[PDB]
Amino acid sequence: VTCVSQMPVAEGKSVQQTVELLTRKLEMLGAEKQGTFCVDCETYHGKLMYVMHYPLSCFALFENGPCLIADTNFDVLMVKLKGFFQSAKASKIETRGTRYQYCDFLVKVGTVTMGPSARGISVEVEYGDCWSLLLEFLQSFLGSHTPGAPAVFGNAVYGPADTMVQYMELFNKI
Amino acid sequence: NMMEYLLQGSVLDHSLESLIHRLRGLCDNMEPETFLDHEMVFLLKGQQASPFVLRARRSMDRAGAPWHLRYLGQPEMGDKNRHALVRNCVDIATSENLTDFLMEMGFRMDHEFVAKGHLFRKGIMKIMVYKIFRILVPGLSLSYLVELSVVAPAGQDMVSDDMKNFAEQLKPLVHLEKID
Amino acid sequence: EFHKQTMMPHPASAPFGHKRMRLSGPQAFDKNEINSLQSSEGLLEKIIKQ
Repeated sequence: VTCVSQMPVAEGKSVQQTVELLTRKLEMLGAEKQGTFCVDCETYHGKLMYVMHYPLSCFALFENGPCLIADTNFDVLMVKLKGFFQSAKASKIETRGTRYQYCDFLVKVGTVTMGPSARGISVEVEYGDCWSLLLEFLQSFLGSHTPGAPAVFGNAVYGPADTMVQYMELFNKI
Repeated sequence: NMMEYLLQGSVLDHSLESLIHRLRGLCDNMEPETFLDHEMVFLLKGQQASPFVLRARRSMDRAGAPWHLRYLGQPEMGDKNRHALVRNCVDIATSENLTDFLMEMGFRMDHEFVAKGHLFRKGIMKIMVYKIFRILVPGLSLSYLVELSVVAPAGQDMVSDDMKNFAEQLKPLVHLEKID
Repeated sequence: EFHKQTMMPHPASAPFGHKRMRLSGPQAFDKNEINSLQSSEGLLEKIIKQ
């Protein structure tokens, strides 16, 4: 299902140039423009906000994925706690970018938010672990990358928004 | 944002048949039904002596449907020449994950009394009825309390006149009332 | 068309919505399913049938 994302291991040049080279390699492999999305990020001292595919959000410091609410359904509750859990610190960096799909797959790269930020990538699959099959895709796409590190021996499971831990880890690495 | 309304009341036990029969054939297509809920009224406070609206009472019916709570507290002033009005909200959460996060966030309970009853599909509004039952986990005013529960944004708020007209129509054994 | 836009919702207690619409929470369905939540009718159906 929702495969775990991967940190931008490849970092040897300009982030813009890196994204350009990644898109060029994707086009050389052969794909189509599957639209563009965004990956929000706002922490509260913990709960990292975000929204993606569609009208639903997540924010959780450390919990078993309590998400079944949309953007407004959670924003209203957040604003209601103006003194209980209102910990809106400095705005966390958030990436975005387009999305492509070779076949039964999807790819999505990130960009910097303030400029000294990362350019991580995200990929998923259509099966339910299939961690071996998805690897060869990136192996043929780029060099040594995609460690994966899924939650093995658990069936969290299916990785619902579990990538947020690695996201916050990369965000703290600044 | 949204708003909240209420037409709280009560009625005797023997006098329910004619009441529910009258209330049924008003705007319902067909096949009236009912539902038994589950009481998980909680409380989220401990820092300002002002509790929140944590009445996480969700039905124990067929699974799949996600549990949720609505905001009902701190009746705000206003409503010039109108009925009861208070800012409300709604937020759905994953099955059993909501109570998990509530217990992880360090909150306490508020009540354990369940109030099952019937539902009735109104028109631009909505009505509900239930009777308090003092029972255990798996199984008491002794009177079916009814009200006109309806949620909507600011808009025009002309629905107050419609609610008053319905209350006028619902004259015999029920009326409207606010709460404070 | 009357039925699909009317059997009562009864999603959780009384949010007064649609079953499929209410089911958006439990699973973040793809844009395809989001579009398939609704559909067209009338001329298109008869044309496809003919």
